[PDB]
Amino acid sequence: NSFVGLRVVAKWSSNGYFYSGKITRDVGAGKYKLLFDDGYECDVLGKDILLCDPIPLDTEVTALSEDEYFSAGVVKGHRKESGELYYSIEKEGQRKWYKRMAVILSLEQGNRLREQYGL
Amino acid sequence: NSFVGLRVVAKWSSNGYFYSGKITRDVGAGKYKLLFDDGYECDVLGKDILLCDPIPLDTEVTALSEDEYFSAGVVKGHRKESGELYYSIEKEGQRKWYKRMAVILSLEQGNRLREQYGLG
Ligand SMILES: CC(C)(C)NCCCNC(=O)c1cccc(I)c1
Repeated sequence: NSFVGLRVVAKWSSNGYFYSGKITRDVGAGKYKLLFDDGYECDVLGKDILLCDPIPLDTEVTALSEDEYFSAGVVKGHRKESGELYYSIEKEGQRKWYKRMAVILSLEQGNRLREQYGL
Repeated sequence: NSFVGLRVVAKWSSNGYFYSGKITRDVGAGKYKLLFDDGYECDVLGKDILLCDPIPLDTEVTALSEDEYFSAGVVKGHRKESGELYYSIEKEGQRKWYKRMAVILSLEQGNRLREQYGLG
């Protein structure tokens, strides 16, 4: 029906990763208003949005941690705890839990989901 | 005595909120290149930068959680675990742990620290 209200990962800047967010409006012209998990709002083109909630298992992602901006890993599990999604990210045979907000996609990583989940 | 490499919380303008980041370069004219914890890098005015690392105790902050964008609380503790900073945020007599990345400041909350920690 309508994509309003659905969670997504979307790239809002040219030099940008894909970040967890939520569609809030269909603003026409192939654009949607997005609400990122950090509270920032802006319009984003459909081609720059991946309709993923959660990011699928076996997906290569970037898991953010303090002083780590490019740590790549593979999603191997999801878990709901007190209404919050957690990702189990495998890196070098070891799995660690990350909150939804900390799991992002580089350009190359997002392009692998574009054909199946892009708008 | 330079500011490059120091962690900060810096305003975003579009919404007025201060986010956790790091000064990576002095670009002149009172501006600094800032790398936010999410990996986005841009120039920011010094008056919009708070030299807070960590955000001091008893500060009123906004603590992000899933589908929560305006939940306010008070910092009552800090904890380093595996080289990562965690904030203990009190709200309604209960405390919960948040990672550095999830603790932000609204414009009003950040203005309370401008006098003491701002780079204006
Ligand atoms: C407004 C700025 C430029 C700070 N971010 C916008 C895009 C990222 N939004 C997020 O959801 C997020 C996730 C983790 C950490 C941080 I900081 C932000």
